[PDB]
Amino acid sequence: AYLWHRTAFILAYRTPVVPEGAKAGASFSANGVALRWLADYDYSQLGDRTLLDV
Amino acid sequence: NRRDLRDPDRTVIASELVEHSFGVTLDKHVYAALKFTDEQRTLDIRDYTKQVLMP
Repeated sequence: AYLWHRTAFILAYRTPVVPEGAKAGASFSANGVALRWLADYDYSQLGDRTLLDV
Repeated sequence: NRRDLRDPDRTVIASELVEHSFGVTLDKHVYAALKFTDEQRTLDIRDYTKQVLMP
């Protein structure tokens, strides 16, 4: 069990900025944390790639 | 040309007209390239325009 005051622990979150060169991705939420979704097509590997990060 | 007057040799020398030319070619490709990581674009660039594009 853990009994802690509000000031004991601190979290910080930053949603990465979708760059200009990437096709405009969406933005999701994980328990109030804004996640950046980004999709890019690999012509060389003939496949789609997706990344959801924070 | 030129010949004497009342000259028994009455031949005329024909002149010639020659045109010329010169060629202009596209030969060069000037460019400026930059690359920025996602962290560098998120936490490091404040104003993209005056900090990246104008230089």
